[PDB]
Amino acid sequence: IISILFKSIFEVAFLLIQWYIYGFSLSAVYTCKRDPCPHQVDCFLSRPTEK
Amino acid sequence: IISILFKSIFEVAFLLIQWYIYGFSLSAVYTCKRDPCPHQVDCFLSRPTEK
Ligand SMILES: CCCCCCCCCCCCCC
Ligand SMILES: CCCCCCCCCCCCCC
Ligand SMILES: CCCCCCCCCCCCCC
Ligand SMILES: CCCCCCCCCCCCCC
Ligand SMILES: CCCCCCCCCCCCCC
Ligand SMILES: CCCCCCCCCCCCCC
Repeated sequence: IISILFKSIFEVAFLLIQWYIYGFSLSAVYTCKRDPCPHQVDCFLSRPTEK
Repeated sequence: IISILFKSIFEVAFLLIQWYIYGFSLSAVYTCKRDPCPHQVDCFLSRPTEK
């Protein structure tokens, strides 16, 4: 029983973490505002739809 | 008299136009926000202090 409970707990925890960090989709264009980049810059991902 | 008046008028008009457009100094770094440039970009002048 403990093993089954822990399996479910880990599954739920990983799903929640993924939802918080990324969501469940990826966009083609990303806006970056981190040094040393000046102001904001546009970046482009690889294979967003397939992913 | 008319010629002297017009000389002075033209001088004042040109000074006012220059003050409105540029001022009386130039900075080394310029911020550009015009298409097709994305977001804002930084540009650098030539010989700002001498000018
Ligand atoms: C000797 C008892 C073995 C049964 C273990 C079932 C519980 C496993 C919990 C896993 C916790 C996470 C470890 C990385
Ligand atoms: C089963 C794995 C648990 C891992 C817990 C780690 C938490 C990750 C950090 C949470 C977000 C921090 C944002 C500052
Ligand atoms: C069993 C439920 C499966 C449906 C999950 C749908 C998640 C939302 C995905 C939205 C993607 C839209 C394309 C950008
Ligand atoms: C025949 C009279 C000549 C005297 C002319 C003095 C006035 C000049 C006015 C200039 C106006 C701007 C012309 C471009
Ligand atoms: C003696 C020369 C007179 C020239 C007058 C031209 C005015 C210049 C335009 C004024 C600024 C327009 C901002 C939209
Ligand atoms: C007769 C008065 C002459 C003084 C004019 C000064 C104009 C202001 C210039 C400021 C430049 C400061 C360096 C960026």
